[PDB]
Amino acid sequence: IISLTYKKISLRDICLKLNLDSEQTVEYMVSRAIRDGVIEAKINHEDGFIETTELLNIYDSEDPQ
Amino acid sequence: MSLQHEKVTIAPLVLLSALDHYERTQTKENKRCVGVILGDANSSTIRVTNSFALPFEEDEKNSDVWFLDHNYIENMNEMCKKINAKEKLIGWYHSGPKLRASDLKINELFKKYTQNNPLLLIVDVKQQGVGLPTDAYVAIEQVKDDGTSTEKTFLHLPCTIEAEEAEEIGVEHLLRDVRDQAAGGLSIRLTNQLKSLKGLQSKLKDVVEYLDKVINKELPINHTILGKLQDVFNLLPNLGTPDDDEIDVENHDRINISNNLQKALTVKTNDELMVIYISNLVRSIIAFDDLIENKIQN
Repeated sequence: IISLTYKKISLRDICLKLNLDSEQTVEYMVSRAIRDGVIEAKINHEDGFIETTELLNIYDSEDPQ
Repeated sequence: MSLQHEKVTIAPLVLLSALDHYERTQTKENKRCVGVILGDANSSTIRVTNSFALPFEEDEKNSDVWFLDHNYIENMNEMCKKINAKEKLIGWYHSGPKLRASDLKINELFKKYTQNNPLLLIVDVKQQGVGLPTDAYVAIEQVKDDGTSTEKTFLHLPCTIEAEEAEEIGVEHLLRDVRDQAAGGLSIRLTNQLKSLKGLQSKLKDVVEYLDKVINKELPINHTILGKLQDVFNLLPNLGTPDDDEIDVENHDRINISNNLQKALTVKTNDELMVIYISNLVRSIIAFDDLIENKIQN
């Protein structure tokens, strides 16, 4: 829900949103989830926020074929 | 004379005549039959309408030695014009197999009679392959950059076939084949795509072994051949062009329409599914009653 609503969000904000305990914990949920491609995101450690990466225009791609 | 010889369109009647006359003048085993070809010119497109045999006796030993009765050609010609006076002498058929540089001299004889450069229409009678058995050549005298003090030569000309209305209907009445140059249904054209690849391959292979001979076996450096190959490499396709991206857009369009149409046929046949089942339900009752009727009959 959080990824769709907000494309770029500080990891701090998610913790408050899902009531989750600390910064390290949310690190660990997103990290397991994006292996399965549910969220489909990548964490940017350096910048201290998370980037949605599904950004459509898969028409141009070979995909509809 | 006439430079105008840009294209050669050829009557199937000409072919037919050249093949038949070959045997009724009774020449075999590389004994040439030379006959006249009649039709129009002083026109870009040259149209060879019809032909007639001349007697031709050719000495076996050499191609510099031959008999041709000149006088005959004039006597034949005048009766022939009465029939149709549109037609003019424009050159000569040669009954193959294949070009000679003795023809250059032969051509010159015919040029006396003709007011245009004589066309040498080599109608090959051996019909090798299913490809056209016509090469066309015209005697032209041209200068050349090498040093040569004017060369006299035969230059290849494009051969195609056209037939008249009268002629075309004769071709189709004769034929009884299923045909496969029709390029009609999915099946004929399926073949046709493969056929073209291999078509190309054979030709390409010939180019390739020919290039080896030029720089190894001292076949002359014919600058014209090489010159033409440059256009092939320059105008060769490229990838990562925004054209390539363009092809992909088209590819999606055509597959897209294919699917809608595929589903659309599924609907039609399913309506038929229902119709056969109504019929079948009806006939269960008829089958039942059938027995009762037979009881009375027995």
